[PDB]
Amino acid sequence: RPTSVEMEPIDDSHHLDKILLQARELSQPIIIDWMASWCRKCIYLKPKLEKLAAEYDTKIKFYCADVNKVPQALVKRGNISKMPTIQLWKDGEMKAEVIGGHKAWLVIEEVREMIQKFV
Repeated sequence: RPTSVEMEPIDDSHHLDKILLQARELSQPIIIDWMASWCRKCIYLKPKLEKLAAEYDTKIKFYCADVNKVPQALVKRGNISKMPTIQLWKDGEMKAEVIGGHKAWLVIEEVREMIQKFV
């Protein structure tokens, strides 16, 4: 098992479609970290999300999307209004989310609670 797993960037809406089709084949959820590079809490959360991703290696794939870099159509799929927003998707749709803007460890514990409900 790795100690940290890097989040995979989502390129566009078509990539999200392929990601969700792959997740459906495996009967697994996915996590998407919707972030911005100017957002201090997003940046500080990254290493802690990568350690959490390693805990779920082979069980849940973790992705990220930079809301200023990706196409607007992809951001609309997420229905994002604040960053960081950590969403759990399963069966082709967003099932639940966590909004950051707190200390990173505490965001992770809330994300873990969300994961445990749906995995």
